[PDB]
Amino acid sequence: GSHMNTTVSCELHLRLVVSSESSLPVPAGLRYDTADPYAVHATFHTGAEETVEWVFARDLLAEGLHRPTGTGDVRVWPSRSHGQGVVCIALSSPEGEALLEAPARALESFLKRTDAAVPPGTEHRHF
Amino acid sequence: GSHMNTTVSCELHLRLVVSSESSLPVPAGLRYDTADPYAVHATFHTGAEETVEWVFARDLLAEGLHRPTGTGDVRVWPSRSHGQGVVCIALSSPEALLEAPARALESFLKRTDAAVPPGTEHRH
Amino acid sequence: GSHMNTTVSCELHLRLVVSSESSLPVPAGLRYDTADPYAVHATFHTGAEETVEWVFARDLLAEGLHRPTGTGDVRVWPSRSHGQGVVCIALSSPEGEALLEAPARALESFLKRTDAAVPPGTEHRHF
Repeated sequence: GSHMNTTVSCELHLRLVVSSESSLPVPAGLRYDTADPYAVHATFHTGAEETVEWVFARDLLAEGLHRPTGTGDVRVWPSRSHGQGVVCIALSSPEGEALLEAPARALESFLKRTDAAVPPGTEHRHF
Repeated sequence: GSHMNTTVSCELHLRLVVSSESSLPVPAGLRYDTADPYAVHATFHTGAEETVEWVFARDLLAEGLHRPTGTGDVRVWPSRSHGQGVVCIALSSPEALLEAPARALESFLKRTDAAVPPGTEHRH
Repeated sequence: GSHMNTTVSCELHLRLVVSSESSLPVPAGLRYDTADPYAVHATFHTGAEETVEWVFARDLLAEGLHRPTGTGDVRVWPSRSHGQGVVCIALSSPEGEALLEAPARALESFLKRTDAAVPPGTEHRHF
């Protein structure tokens, strides 16, 4: 008998930025697992019975609330839209390039709950 | 940051063929994961708080829409029942006969093919 | 195609024993997988969008209905509280020490369903 994992989750409503004047709604689930303490797992509901799963560095999403960050597949930066603070998530794959807007307040509140489970700087205690 | 997986799923109502006289309803989930691109995962809801999980070759379900196929644990073949096309799924472990509605099965496989065309699985 | 797994599950209501006179409700999901025939997986719903996952030896929970058992992370023993038979579950991790009360009848009824799927003594047939 042993403690395998603690999970912190939330549901966010993201916007897929199609154009300057057009966006599509993308419900997303975020999960944090204390057994994988550097990571955040994201499920993007891109269709009724379709999902796309991405893994992010928790520290990249945390930094993305305050300043532009990331190289390679993922670029993150803060901004505002429709009178809300947002985190912009630019994703590159073999398939192509997508731009998503996450509500900053909801993202930050989820990261604060992950910090209560595993304070940043203590991830190594779990490995 | 990295793309771990794309999932395509559907919910089917299958018929457990108990006998010629009587059959039972089995709600099932099918899921295709591009991280496991040769496979289809099936969850058979056999009881209120009970499931049976099977893994199939995608290509076996795809072939089963058109002709009889499989040896060992799984045999699949097309047929008709109550005026609908069905795929018959015979499963052996240490035996169950299931009927899947062909249209719904085929439309799920076509969505998996749009994500990963058969023949390209190895690119993933 | 291969028959990966058969799952037997139940939802129980456990009491987290905070104090002599104070307890908190912990909804818990128990899952038995015939592909992992020695184990019971427990999900403790400790808040709206947080869970704590534990693995137990099925045989430890089974023994815990009848007598005190376990060394290390998990200690289990039968008892009574508010006139109902309970199994006491004491859990230790680097993170936490917890005392939980499970209703004995409901726990036993779940284990009997796992025994109908994989009778104790036959776990090895699955490997």
